[PDB]
Amino acid sequence: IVGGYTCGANTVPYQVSLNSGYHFCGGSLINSQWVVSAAHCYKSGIQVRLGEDNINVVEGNEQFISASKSIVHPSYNSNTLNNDIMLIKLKSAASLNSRVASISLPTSCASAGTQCLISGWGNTKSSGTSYPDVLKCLKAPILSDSSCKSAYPGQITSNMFCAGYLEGGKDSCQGDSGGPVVCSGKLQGIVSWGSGCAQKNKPGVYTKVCNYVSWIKQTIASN
Ligand SMILES: COc1cc(C)c(S(=O)(=O)N[C@@H](CC(=O)O)C(=O)N[C@H](Cc2ccc(C(=N)N)cc2)C(=O)N2CCCCC2)c(C)c1C
Ligand SMILES: [Ca+2]
Repeated sequence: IVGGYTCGANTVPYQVSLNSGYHFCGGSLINSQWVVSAAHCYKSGIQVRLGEDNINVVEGNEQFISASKSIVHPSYNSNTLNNDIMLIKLKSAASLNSRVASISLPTSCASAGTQCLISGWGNTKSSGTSYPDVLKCLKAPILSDSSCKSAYPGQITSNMFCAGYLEGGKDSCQGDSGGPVVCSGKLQGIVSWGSGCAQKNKPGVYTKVCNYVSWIKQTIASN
């Protein structure tokens, strides 16, 4: 997260860290046994880490649970990043408490102008590299489809939305992939892609979760 602030230990209870020997992506806990992330975060041998703040220190509120199954959206296109969403099932159910809680799926799509909370352990520099060990947060509004399409000519599909600042300086970044974008207490987006990080006129592009609620519900119900 570039231009954000330190969330604070366990203030974002639904945030998960996907670990394969190291943190490679973020994700959101939607229920005791399912995690939603970006399809571009797909990898084998994923261990889901919950209750994390400092990912390099055991602080006492963590739950490390291996994934039993990963399901990448049936129409995921790795070249256009369209349908960049994936579901991960845990081998065992997480113990839900105040520090490890699930985020609700939306019943409707958030409109432009809505303020959202984005979080992750990704790079904090727009030029250069510096990964934080503790969770970073960023408040950012959803941009209109027009400004989004104008910033990214011919790349925005109906399954994507822009959020951030056209001025640049604040944005999600490498390592935040798969992370949550919460608006009105619901999971509305998934950190997907962008032209670099925090670049002027190049806001973050997020997977529009409200379009996948049916697929998510159906999948969970049969797996
Ligand atoms: C389809 O292939 C693509 C697509 C894009 C748009 C890019 S990019 O412009 O460099 N943008 C990168 C930026 C970067 O890697 O630093 C990106 O979107 N990366 C995301 C991570 C990310 C997400 C959001 C933001 C942001 N809000 N600005 C920045 C970075 C990523 O890891 N993947 C996996 C690899 C494929 C691209 C997406 C690249 C290199 C490839 C190969
Ligand atoms: Ca830790």
